[PDB]
Amino acid sequence: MNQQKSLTLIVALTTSYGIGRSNSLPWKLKKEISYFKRVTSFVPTFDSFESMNVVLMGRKTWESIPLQFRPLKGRINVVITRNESLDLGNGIHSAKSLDHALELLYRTYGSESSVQINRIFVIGGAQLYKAAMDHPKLDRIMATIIYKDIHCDVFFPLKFRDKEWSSVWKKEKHSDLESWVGTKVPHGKINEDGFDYEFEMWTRDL
Ligand SMILES: NC(=O)C1=CN([C@@H]2O[C@H](COP(=O)(O)OP(=O)(O)OC[C@H]3O[C@@H](n4cnc5c(N)ncnc54)[C@H](OP(=O)(O)O)[C@@H]3O)[C@@H](O)[C@H]2O)C=CC1
Ligand SMILES: COc1ccc(OCCCCC(=O)O)cc1Cc1cnc(N)nc1N
Repeated sequence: MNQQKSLTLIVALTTSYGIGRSNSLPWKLKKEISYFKRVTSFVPTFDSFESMNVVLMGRKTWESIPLQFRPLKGRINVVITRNESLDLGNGIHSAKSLDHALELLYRTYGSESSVQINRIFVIGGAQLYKAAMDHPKLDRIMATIIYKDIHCDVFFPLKFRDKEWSSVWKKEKHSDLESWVGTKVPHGKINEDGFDYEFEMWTRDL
């Protein structure tokens, strides 16, 4: 009773797997973030009555997010931090590891719970990303590929889009992406601030 649910990772990355700069993003795409929100927030209407998704993130990402947008509304927030001092993420769940976060959720949101969990997302940190990619329940990646080798100092842990991983990670069709997400999603290349990018969904068998 601590694994009956697969994990989905969401991230925006450059063609050289760059995902961050000085504890922040070296780019600024309001539409991209709008996509992030939709994806992590969406829950089938019928289930939306008492079900919510979960966003798991590292402490650094939690701090790197503006207060005005924290905590992520309409979603259950859980911050991963290995030395459990104190947080502050208003009733915001705290966990010292990925599995510790899962167990806390399954115990905090069980059958007697008026609030049920729908989907569990991993959204923050290159460090957390490393743990997720090694986790046996991580089978899906919502990736936003940025076609620009922007200078970054932090990188994604595994080259899922490269040949060496082509037998494990596969890129789904757009139709299947919109289907999993729940609604229609912009197809093709998008140009926001001199940058070209597009949405892709990748999966691997567990
Ligand atoms: N391009 C994108 O989509 C995204 C980019 N980013 C970027 O990633 C960079 C920050 O990366 P990074 O520092 O790694 O961020 P993290 O958020 O992962 O920060 C790591 C800290 O979080 C905790 N943590 C992470 N993984 C674990 C674990 N497995 N077990 C226990 N604690 C863990 C620890 O907390 P403590 O120190 O409290 O113990 C650790 O110090 C930035 O540039 C940021 O913007 C972030 C999200 C998305
Ligand atoms: C560090 O990357 C992010 C920066 C801001 C951000 O907004 C969160 C609050 C406002 C929108 C909302 O309410 O959801 C979210 C992220 C993480 C992120 C962005 N894009 C993609 N493709 N993956 C992510 N993990």
